This record gives sequence, C-alpha cells and structure tokens, in this order.
Amino acid sequence: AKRTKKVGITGKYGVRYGSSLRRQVKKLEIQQHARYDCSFCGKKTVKRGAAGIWTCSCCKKTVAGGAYTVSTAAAATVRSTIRRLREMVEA
Amino acid sequence: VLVQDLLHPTAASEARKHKLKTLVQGPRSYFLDVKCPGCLNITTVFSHAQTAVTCESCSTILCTPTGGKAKLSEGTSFRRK
Amino acid sequence: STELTVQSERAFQKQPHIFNNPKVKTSKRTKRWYKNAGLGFKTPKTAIEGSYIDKKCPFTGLVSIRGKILTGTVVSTKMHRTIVIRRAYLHYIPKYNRYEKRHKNVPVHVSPAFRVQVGDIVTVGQCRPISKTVRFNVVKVSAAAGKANKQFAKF
Amino acid sequence: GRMHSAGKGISSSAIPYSRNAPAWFKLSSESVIEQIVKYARKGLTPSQIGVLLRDAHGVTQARVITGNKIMRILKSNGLAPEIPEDLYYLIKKAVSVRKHLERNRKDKDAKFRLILIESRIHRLARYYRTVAVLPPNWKYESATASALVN
Amino acid sequence: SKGNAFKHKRALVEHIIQAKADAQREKALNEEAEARRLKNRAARDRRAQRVAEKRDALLKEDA
Amino acid sequence: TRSSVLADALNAINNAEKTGKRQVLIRPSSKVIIKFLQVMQKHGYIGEFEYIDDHRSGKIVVQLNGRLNKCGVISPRFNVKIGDIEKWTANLLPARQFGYVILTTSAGIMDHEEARRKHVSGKILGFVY
Amino acid sequence: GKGKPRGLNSARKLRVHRRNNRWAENNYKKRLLGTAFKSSPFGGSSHAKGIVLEKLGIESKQPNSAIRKCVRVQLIKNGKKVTAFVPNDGCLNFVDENDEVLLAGFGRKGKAKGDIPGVRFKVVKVSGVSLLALWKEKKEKPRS
RNA sequence: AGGGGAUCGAAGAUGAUCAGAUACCGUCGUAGUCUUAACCAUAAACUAUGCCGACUAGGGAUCGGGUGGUGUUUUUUUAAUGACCCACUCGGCACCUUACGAGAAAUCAAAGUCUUUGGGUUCUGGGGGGAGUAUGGUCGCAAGGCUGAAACUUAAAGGAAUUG
RNA sequence: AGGAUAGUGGCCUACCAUGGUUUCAACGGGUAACGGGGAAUAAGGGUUCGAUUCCGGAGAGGGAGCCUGAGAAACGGCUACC
Repeated sequence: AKRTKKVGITGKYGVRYGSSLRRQVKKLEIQQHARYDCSFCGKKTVKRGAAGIWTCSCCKKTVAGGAYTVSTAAAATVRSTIRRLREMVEA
Repeated sequence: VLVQDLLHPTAASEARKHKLKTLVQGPRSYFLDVKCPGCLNITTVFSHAQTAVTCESCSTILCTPTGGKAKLSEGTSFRRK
Repeated sequence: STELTVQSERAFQKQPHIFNNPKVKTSKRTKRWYKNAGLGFKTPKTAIEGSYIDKKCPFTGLVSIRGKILTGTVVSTKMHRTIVIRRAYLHYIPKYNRYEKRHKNVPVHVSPAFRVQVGDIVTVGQCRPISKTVRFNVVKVSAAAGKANKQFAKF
Repeated sequence: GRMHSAGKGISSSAIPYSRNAPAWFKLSSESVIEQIVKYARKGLTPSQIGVLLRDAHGVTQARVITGNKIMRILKSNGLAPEIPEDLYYLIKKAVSVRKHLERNRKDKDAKFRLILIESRIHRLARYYRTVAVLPPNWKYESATASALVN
Repeated sequence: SKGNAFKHKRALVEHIIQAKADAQREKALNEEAEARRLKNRAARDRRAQRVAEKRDALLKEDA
Repeated sequence: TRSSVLADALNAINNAEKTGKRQVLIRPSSKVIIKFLQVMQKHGYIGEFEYIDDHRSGKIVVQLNGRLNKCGVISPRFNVKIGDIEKWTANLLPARQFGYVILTTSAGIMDHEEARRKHVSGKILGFVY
Repeated sequence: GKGKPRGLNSARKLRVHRRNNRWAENNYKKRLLGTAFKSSPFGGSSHAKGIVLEKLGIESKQPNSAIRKCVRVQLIKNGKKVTAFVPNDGCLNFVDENDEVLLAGFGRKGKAKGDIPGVRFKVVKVSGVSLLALWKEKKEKPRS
C-alpha cells in the first residue's frame, strides 16, 4: 500500500535528524539508489558501486560519474563545452 | 433592402457565395478526364485530386495534389466532365 | 431451476402442507405445488417444473401479490434471491413550474424463476413484508432485449 | 465546434443533392464493390477507400454508387476492424504524444494536449460501448494501448 | 500468486478450475460464432451464382 | 449549440419584422416549425412561405406581410393544464381580444382559442400577436 | 441566456440556487440564524422590564448638540447592561436608580434612531405606571 | 536544494535635498534576477465584457487557406513560373460611420434581438463597513491559498455624466 | 431454521454470505419543529405562520417495568430509581 505520504526512502531514519535534512537526503538518496540507463548496452542496469563509480550489471563497464548520479549537471555541460572546443580545432 | 427573392437569386450571386452558405449547398468540385499523351488510357480525375494518382498503365504522375484543385501535369491533356 | 443443489442448507426445504406418498408410484414420481401469481402475470415455465423452493416466491411460495405493481430498472443483483431496483421518476415543484429527477431504490425479492440482470427492466408486486426492507417480489422480467441482448459483448 | 479548441471552422464536404449515380458513370455496383474490397485487402481505411475511390476512379461517393455505405459492406464482407477507425487513430495519436513526453519531460504544452486527446478518446469510447461496436468495459488502459496500434 | 488472494493450494486449484471453465465457455461461443460466419453467409454466397442468374430470368423466358 | 429550432426560427422572424424585411430565411425548419407557421398563417399574421426541401432538414422562406408584431417562444414547453392556460394568456398577450398562445396537444398544434374549443391542452410552444 | 437553467427538469438546481442566495438577505439571515433569540438584549420580545441602575448623560451626535438623558437599565430576564432613552421633557427627575421600568424597542429594529449613540431602547413605563401619564401629571409614580 | 551568479537590484551601507527624509535622487551592494528538480497557485490573471447557437448594418483594411482571371512582374521579352493585382470566399485579430436597438450614462455592432420580459447552461452579487476578519476545515516547508461568518456600526457607500 | 407475536418481518436467536445508502445530498448537526386541514397577506406567481375550535400523533416531573382488562406499557392504576 501507500506506506508513507512524503518521507519515502528517508523513513528509515524515523523521527530524528530534522525534516529539512531528511528532505535533502530523500532527494539525493532516491537519485543515488535508482537504476540508470547504460550508455553502452542501453539497458537500465547501472548501479552505484562506490561514490562516483557506476557499474553496469551487464557488460561490466563502470563509468566514473557523480557521487549521487551517473552524470552531474556540471559534468554534462563540461562535456558539451569540451566538444565545442574540439569542433573548432577540428573545424 | 427589405425585398428580394431568395428562391431566385442571380446565378452570379450563387457563384459569388460560399459553397455551403447557398440556397441548397452543392459541391463546387467536379471531375476531369486526363489522357497521358504517351499512352491511350483515360482516367477519371477528381478536381481536388488530393493524391498524385497515376494511370493504371504506368507509374507516371498525371496530377499533383495541392491545397485545393490539384495541379495537373504539364505534359498531359485534361478534359472537363 | 431443476439443478443447483436445492437442498444445500441445514433444514430440509419443502413446500409445506404437501406430501408425495411412496405407496403410489406414478409417472412423474413427484409433486410440486405452484400457482398463477395473478393480475395477468402468466407463470414462467421454470417455476412450473422447477426444483428450488424459495418459500417467498410469488409462484412456488406462500406469498400473494396483492396491492400495487411497480416497474423499474435493476441496479444490484448481488444478494440471495433479492435485488434492488431504482424506480426513478419526476417530482413536480409547484413554485418553479418544473420537475426534478428524483429516484427511490426499491429492494425486491426475486424468485430463482427469473434470471434478472442489471439494467433489465422488471415489474414487481407488493406483498406481505418479506424482510425488513423488502415488500415486493419480481413477477415479470420486462424484456424485449433487456439492455443486454444487443448491448453486451459477443465473442 | 472544436470542443477542445476555440476555433470555429466550418470546413467540410457538401455532398450533392442528387441521390443517384451521375449520368457519366460506367462501372456497375459489383465492379465498385469488388474494387473496394481489394483496396481494403491492402489494409486500408474506409476513409482511405472513399478518397482513393474518388481519385483512382470516378466513384463520387461509394454509398451512392452502391446500395450500401462503405464500412457497412466491409463488416458484411468480413473485414470489420476490431475497433472503430476514428477511435483507432485517436489511440495511435495518444501513444504518439505519450512516447513524446517520456523523452521530453518539460513539454508542458504537449502534456496538456495529452489530456485533450485522452478526453476525446474517453468520450468516443463511452459512445461506442453503448452502440456496442466495442465490447462493454472496453477501456483505454493507457498502458498496453500501443499493443492495439503497433 | 506472488500477490495475495491464493490463500492455499485448494484456492488456486478452484480458481484455475473456474478460469479454465470460463475460457472453455468462451471458446465454446468462439467456435460457434466462427461457425456461423463461415456457414450462413458463405454457404449461400454460392447460391447467388447458382440460382439468381439461373431461374426465372434466362431459361423459362427464352422461347 | 442549437437547442430549439423553433426558438431560433421565431427569433429570426422577430429580427426580420423589426427591421421590416418582407421575407426571411429559416433553418433547419423541423415539422414543428411548419405546424407552428400553419397556425400563424391561417390566422393572418404571416402570409406565404416556402419550405425548400433539401435533405438537411430543409430551409423555410417566409413572406411577412408586415402584419406580425412579435412571435415568441415559451421555453421550456411548460405542461399547461386546461385551466392554467388562461393565466398563461393573460400574462403573455397584449390584450384578451387578439393574440394567440400556441399549444402542442393530443389533437395537434393549435392556438389557445381552439385549445379551449377542442377542450384539449398540452405543452406551450410559444405565442404570436 | 439569462444565466439560469430554464430547462424543464431543472427544478432541483433552481431551488438549490435560490436557497443559497436567500442567505444574502438581512431579515432572512436573522430569522434563520435566530440572532434575535441568540444575540439580542430582548429574546425576540417587544418589551422588557428592568432596573434603572444609574443615569447617563449621552452626548448626541453631530450636527446636533444635546444631552440625551438615558438610563443604564439592566434587563431582569437576561441581566444585559443596556442603555435606555428617556423620552419627553424632564422624565429623568421622574425616575431614579433602583426603580423598575418597562422598555420598548426604539423604532428601527436595532439601529438607534436620531442623534443618540448606542441607545436602542426607550422607557415606556416606570413603577408600573406609564411615563406618558407621568409627563401629563395624570398619575403619580409610587415610592415603591 | 544544486549549479549559475555579467547586468539590474528589495534589505543595507551610504552622499545629497528636507524643518525631519533610514523616501524620491547618486554610488555600491545582499537575496533575487538565470537555469535543473520540487513547490506556491495568486495578479488591474482586464476585453474589468462566462461558454456555446442563430439572426440583425454598412464599409474598407489586414492575417492564414481556397477559387476565378488568354491580369502586371521577373534567365528566354505569350517559351521554363513566385510574388503582386482585381473579384470573390471561409476562418481570425481587430478597426471606422450610424445607432434602428440597448443602456443610468459613458458608450456598445454587441453591452442588440430583455416589462412586446423564456435559445442552452455554469458561476457570482444583494447598501457600506466589521471583513476576506474571526472561527472551523482543507492544501502549502513557509509565505499563505481556498472556504468563510457574526456581533457591532452607519445613511449613506458608489456609478456615469453637468456646472463651477 | 427456529423462537416471539394477534399476525408480518432481523422483531429476537443460531448458521451462512457481504451486503445496504449516498453529490437525485446519504449520514451528522440545527430547529426560537408536533403533522395536516388551515391562518395572514394576496393581480398572477408566491411568502410567512400554523402551540391554538376538526383529524392524527406523543406525553402525563424524567426514564423503566407491569397487573387487570376486548382495548393501557394507563398514570384523577400500580411498582422501582432519580
């Protein structure tokens, strides 16, 4: 059933540590513990081994990603701008 | 003007009114007869063909669809029916 | 009717004040007491040759259809030998010179003589109080198609 | 009109007054019927059958040329689709938009269009399940809909 | 069964029995309706080419 | 959308006579509209009128003889008894002597005058004076 | 148009809509909420006795200028400390504290009339004898 | 909450004016302004004109589509083809003149077809305050939103126009 | 299915099943509510009132129980508690 109205994954903490702090972890913890699509086999099997290590259950390719996500927003835009720099060198 | 015969309007007014706003709505669309000059097959072409239809003989475009009355090919003969 | 474990309860169900003597053996070998409900309500055949008892049946039971006759659609058939019909009608408000669709949910006692379904219009007749909330027995299933013959799925 | 829009266009088809085949027609009722079926054996919409008839041949309106109207003959001839056409292309339209939203999260405009497309689907389905072209309780599940339109 | 509502083996077997009989009544009408579609319309479709252009039109009114 | 064709019909006739047009176009002109105009026409409020018979419920051209003053509808069609019709006439008509209240009845569509004489009543389509 | 359902079977909506809009009255809201019976010095009455406890010189409102010679009467039936006007010339010498007087409404169902602030009652009798008669010197207020 | 954080910039510092000026003005400057994920759910969110339908008046404009033109224009001077023009036409944003009509008028082509009152339907208001307050419920992290009185107080509050 | 009743009936008891009503307003609350015939006002439509001359219900300080009796849960009958 709908076991918790709003706490969700943070409900393991009971009543303690403050609602705002528990809300911040509730955001980053669902994002940390979600399966993620793999960029090489195309199936949602990427898990987080350690902080920043993202191992796909199949094809065993591990990607160095963010601590709590396979791809941070900063890393995404850096990859885009590195591409922008390489296009002007190659064109 | 307070007086006019709606039953008997001028045929010009019928031609100058919307195809459905008129006394009895009737299609302003008609049909064609198109002969491909290279062959001897006739075919009924709707005025608003809406498709690039080819004659049953060969895959030659005899008309081009457009907004309203479909365009007809340059190299063909059309006959109103 | 002539099946479905009629004697499935504790006590033996039988039309009272009748007996079938084992001394004489006839062709039918059985005796079932029925009657015409009345008011031009011809008895359905499944009551004539039935096997259920349903003491409250207008035909095979001890209850008589005397009083009024109602008509309405069926909204729930999900109780034993009793359903609820919604006798929708119109109430005339005198001030506004207008009607309002007001409804009453009438529960009625159905004998197994009738296969009664939701939507199918039925006519019922007042009787001796069957239960706390029931006072009417289904007496004819008003069915040309019954909202089921041409509106339910065909495989 | 346009119950999901403010537009009030009146564009439609104004069929002629005459209730019979025009003088210049050549083919017979069987000839047009046999032409319709093979168009449908290709896997065609009765809307497409009618428009393709109007162009390939001079069949102005198949119901007038025949004694019976288009989808009427197809169900008699055994080509009746599992679900009605206009419902079907609504279903395909709904899944088209729905897959668009999964990839495009921030397309709020298309999200709003989705509920309008579904509103149309549900009102059509409610009507169909009374006429019983659709079996009762035939529900637009929104989950395995793509199975119905491939 | 991974979800609830099969409280024991007998409950599952009695559900299978119902479901099998439900489909086997469904298949009873499926073959029966499929019979009529194959039978009633198609069997007299050859009657058109048989008799409609045979009697009352061509032979008796020919001499 | 369109809910009562006769409502739009007599609303169109009302606008026509107010401007003074001697003829008016009415559509889609159901048979309750024709029966309504028969009642008015025989009494002389309207004259000639033509029912163009197309297969889309048809259209009506009415010749207004400048004699009609106002023809209206009483929607909804109130179920009026044989007795309350006099209350209805007194509320709706500019005077007792003239003017008509149109009723559809078991015996057809007729004014409030021969509704009394036929001793039949029913619903109220509207009025004409 | 007209923004009301004219349909023949719309009676339920008409009555519900009218029954909600009747609450925008002043009289109907008072009658249905019973504000006379609940929150009013008189429990839906017209007259009520009481005791004159002290005298108030109630300065009038603008543009007038006068002392209105009201009396602070507490009503026996509910104890409410209300102010009662004393009509007619004098008539504040005729009454004193710890008398018993009969009050009446002030002519406006609340909403004190004239240039009198907050006094919605006028004294009619005193010592069981009409203050009108006392003003005309027909009777004499007993010392009781 | 994360990134971003150039400009502008609540708060604040400030220098002026001022009788006071922690306001207007000037310099700087925080949150914010930007974005992603969640919220909030209100605005003079206004055309202060619910939505759908018909009819009633004339016009010239313009936008999108369609139609007709041995109409003009473009490498070749009816010979390879769009745009423009004229006449229509549907739909749109509106606009102008008059109001038959309406309205308290201002004004309105709908705010008309409403005391000759009824096309269908939803919502809202019932003098002004008290008061969108209290209370209660509900949604929100909160700011608050939605729903929402009364006592009491008052003879006005207000609209549009006229004269000064 | 039985018990009880003058009889019907979840009226009660056992067993069985999950039913019943609801935005057409159930349920809960308020009533300065006994219901109706009627009263006042009344162009029509209505509004308000209807404790009160008649009909019906309920009560006899408040609940509860019961005898006699055709008829009472009676009260110018009784018993108990308050």
